[PDB]
Amino acid sequence: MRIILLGAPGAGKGTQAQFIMEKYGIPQISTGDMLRAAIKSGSELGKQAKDIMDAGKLVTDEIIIALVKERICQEDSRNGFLLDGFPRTIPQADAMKEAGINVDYVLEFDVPDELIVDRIVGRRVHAPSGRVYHVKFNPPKVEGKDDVTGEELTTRKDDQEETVRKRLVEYHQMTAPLIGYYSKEAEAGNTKYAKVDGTKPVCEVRADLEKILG
Ligand SMILES: Nc1ncnc2c1ncn2[C@@H]1O[C@H](COP(=O)(O)OP(=O)(O)OP(=O)(O)OP(=O)(O)OP(=O)(O)OC[C@H]2O[C@@H](n3cnc4c(N)ncnc43)[C@H](O)[C@@H]2O)[C@@H](O)[C@H]1O
Repeated sequence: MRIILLGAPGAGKGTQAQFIMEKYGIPQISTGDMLRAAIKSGSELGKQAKDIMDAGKLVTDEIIIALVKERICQEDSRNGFLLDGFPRTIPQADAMKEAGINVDYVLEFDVPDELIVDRIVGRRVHAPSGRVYHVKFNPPKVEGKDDVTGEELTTRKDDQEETVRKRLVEYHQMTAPLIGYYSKEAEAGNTKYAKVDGTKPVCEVRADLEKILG
């Protein structure tokens, strides 16, 4: 089963990627998690990426496509995979299309800009695992601490409100057209599309996607 998650930064894609991984047993390919992993390893990728991400900009299509190609051409990607953060631009999409890769489901998380900025102030991560929490809407069971390890949570560096606002501008210019892109793909029979209300609580969003995938 091959799935793509679309939606503005903060819409809760990664939050629901976790659940979809652990309930249908397909790997999460997160471009954001891979970039943040590269910084932590201190690789060449990590060094090129850090400044771009800090500035709330998109990393070049070439680097991203190479990165995602590598991680697909690993093992256990025969049963399926879940893309989260990719594609992010039309060229990223067309590259996948031209390489002959089709997806079964394209899932869109609609959430307006207002909420997005209010959300991200409450976002907390367990940096080793990439587990994501919201202090109000999806809180850790112990304030400030990862549920699994008890390790202190941090805020992401690119989560200051200036940087967030840039990510949304980029999203509306570069990424939003992908909605049209995959609607049309769905219309031609090449995939299934579905929208959801991501403003809903995290259990109600979980529910709609059970209701959608089966
Ligand atoms: N493909 C690419 N091409 C070029 N560059 C790339 C790239 N991919 C990555 N990059 C680079 O690096 C950065 C992008 O970062 P990236 O890692 O791709 O995104 P996030 O930063 O992972 O943003 P999503 O945009 O992934 O947010 P989310 O939808 O997953 O929702 P989340 O569950 O976290 O939720 C938000 C907060 O949501 C709270 N919350 C979740 N659900 C609910 C709910 N249902 N109700 C209320 N609150 C909720 C969450 O718990 C948490 O508090 C890129 O911008 C660029 O810098």
